Amino acid sequence: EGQLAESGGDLVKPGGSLRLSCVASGSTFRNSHMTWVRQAPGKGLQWVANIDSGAFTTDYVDAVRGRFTVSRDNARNTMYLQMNSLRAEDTAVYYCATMKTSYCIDENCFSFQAGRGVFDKWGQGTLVTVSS
Amino acid sequence: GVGISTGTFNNQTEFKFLENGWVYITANSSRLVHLNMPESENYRRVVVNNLDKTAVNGNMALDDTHAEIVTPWSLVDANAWGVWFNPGDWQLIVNTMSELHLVSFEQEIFNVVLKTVSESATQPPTKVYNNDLTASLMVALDSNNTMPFTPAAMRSETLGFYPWKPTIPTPWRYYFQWDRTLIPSHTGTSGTPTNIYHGTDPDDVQFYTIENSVPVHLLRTGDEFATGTFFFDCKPCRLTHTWQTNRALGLPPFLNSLPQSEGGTNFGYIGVQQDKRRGVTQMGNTNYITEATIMRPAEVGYSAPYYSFEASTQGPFKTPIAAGRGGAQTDENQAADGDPRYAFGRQHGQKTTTTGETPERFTYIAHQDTGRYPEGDWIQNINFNLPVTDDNVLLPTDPIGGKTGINYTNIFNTYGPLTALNNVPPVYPNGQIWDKEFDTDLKPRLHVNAPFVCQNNCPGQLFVKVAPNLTNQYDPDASANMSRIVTYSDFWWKGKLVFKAKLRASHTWNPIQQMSINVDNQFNYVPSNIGGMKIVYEKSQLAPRKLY
Amino acid sequence: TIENSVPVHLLRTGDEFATGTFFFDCKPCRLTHTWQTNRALGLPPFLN
Amino acid sequence: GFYPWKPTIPTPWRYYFQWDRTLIPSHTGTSGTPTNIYHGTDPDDVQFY
Repeated sequence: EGQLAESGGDLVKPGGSLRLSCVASGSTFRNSHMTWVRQAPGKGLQWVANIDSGAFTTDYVDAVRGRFTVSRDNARNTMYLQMNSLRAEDTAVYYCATMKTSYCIDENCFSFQAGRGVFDKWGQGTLVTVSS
Repeated sequence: GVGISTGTFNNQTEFKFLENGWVYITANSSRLVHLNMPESENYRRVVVNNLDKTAVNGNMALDDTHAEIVTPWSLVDANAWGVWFNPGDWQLIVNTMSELHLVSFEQEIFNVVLKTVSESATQPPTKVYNNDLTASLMVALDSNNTMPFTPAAMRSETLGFYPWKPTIPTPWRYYFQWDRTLIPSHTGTSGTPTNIYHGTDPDDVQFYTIENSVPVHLLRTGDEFATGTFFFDCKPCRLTHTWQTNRALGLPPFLNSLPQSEGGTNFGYIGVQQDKRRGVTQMGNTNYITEATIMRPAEVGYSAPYYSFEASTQGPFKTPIAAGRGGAQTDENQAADGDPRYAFGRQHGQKTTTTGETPERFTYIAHQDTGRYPEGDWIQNINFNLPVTDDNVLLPTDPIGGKTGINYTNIFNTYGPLTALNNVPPVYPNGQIWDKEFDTDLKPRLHVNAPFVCQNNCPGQLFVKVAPNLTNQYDPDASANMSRIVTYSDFWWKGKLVFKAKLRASHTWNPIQQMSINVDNQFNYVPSNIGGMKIVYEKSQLAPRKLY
Repeated sequence: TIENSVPVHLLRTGDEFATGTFFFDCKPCRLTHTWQTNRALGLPPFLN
Repeated sequence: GFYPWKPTIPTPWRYYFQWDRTLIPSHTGTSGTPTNIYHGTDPDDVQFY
């Protein structure tokens, strides 16, 4: 089965800008809610952002509000995270993941309902650091 | 046999002139239909879910969730105007005819070719197309209408409109029942509304198969097929539009002061003060007689909620409306609910040399002024004190339910015993010709998609399928997909559709609107230097007829 | 009043009354139900 | 006339001619002028008898 692949993570000067990429393989990317999560070394998993299948809405955490910008391109079958105004706190490993939009009720899944809060698949990840 | 043809190509349109101003219109269509073998011989029950799109709050209008049986058969659908008439024939029909009767329809398949693709294992790949003089094409005609009716015009999947371009059929599928609930929300609505696919109700399950319900003919390269002639019973259509609204019904008020000089601003005056006038009104407590209050025989058109979505067992669906918007002719940007919008591809009108997935779209602004202008509507109190005070009038500028962007017109309905309206006008080329009447106990007055609705029955859908061409290693106890020789078919489909029309008479002094090729639209009706062709849309009810 | 509109028959212990066959002119009744809503009419969308 | 003994007259004949007219409703106290315009005659509906 197809998997995601992150790229663009690296040490960069504080206060600069960068752009992380997440290539998607498989036909489900156009149909999937995409999310970015970040994990500081030995710290707890931290949600970064989510964007729906049709780019209708975008959500972020306050820690990245007005600083990060999530976008997607179905023609390129890829997601991007523009990390402008980099700050020391951005040093972490960033993953792109799929949010499960449908959860089946019966164990054999003869009935489905919408939901949020579970990530179905995870990418490889890329390391970002903020220092001179 | 193998070298003897089983039919003749024919795409001519004939106008046989009868007595008493009637014309027998014979539209012959002929196409080269190309059909690949199906993806899998097994019927599938597929649940399409777009719960990702709908989960976004406020996006409920984009629901595509459903369940459908997908079949190995392909549908040959010719229920579209563009399949039968070129722009010139339509011009003649609309400019000269006043009414159009659907008479008969027959179709046939001939010159069946079955071919097999053999791909070599040579390091540079190569493939050769051999013939198969024994393979068969399965043709099923559902003359008893035992199968769900699926008009392809609604998806722009009918045969092509160009006699010289080969066309393809559409894979056949039909809805399988399902239970689905979607509670609407809006942007900023907290939490996740109830958005659920409930499965299937056993009492409604219906799994149709062509093999069990229809006789299937096997056509080898030397065989032919003909459905025979079916005869319609649909009501006659009118190629004339009505302009008289309620304000233009009856005897106008006598003018006591006629104008004395030419000029746009030199108006005439009725003279008698509005409360001293004569006539009849349905206002039993008001002395005013005005063009807005005077009694009229009945109501032309009706008001209905626009962009109203109603939910049921299967989920939400837009409430249809039988008339277009008001004033859209003056400003196309105001074209809205009620004006059908057709999207189509390179087979059905779009420039054949266009690149990209974007389709060609147009909104049909019907000529008939049966629509409404909700911004000019209003309600006022029974007391009828004029000028009306704020508290005694509800306006389109008034919020309903606390919403600033929704007003009473969005939920207003005036369909009543006095309502009168017209049938949907034909849409060329992509409009549907005929449709099947519902099997309900009480049947709808009109269909929003076809000008001809089928009282008893009308021609059974025609299905084609490449018969399986097995390899020696076949083992039916294997769960894997059947091993089939790559096979495809090319066959000629010919149909004859017979209408009857009346030739229009000039009732008035002035000339009437007509369709004409002009410098602005000249190149839409001729090919480009690289063979590109397009079929732009044309209006069908140019001539006006008096309503009353 | 019944006494002023209908002929009243008097039946003793040994008499009998018969109406005569009446014939109906009603529409047929369906012993089947329809499941399709507006969401299930027509050709579904092709699944690519 | 409804009276046999009284002479009557015929009504002069006139018939409606197509016209386009927009009139946004308002109430006593609506600021400014609501749109109240005579738009002319659509050529598609002219019928001179």
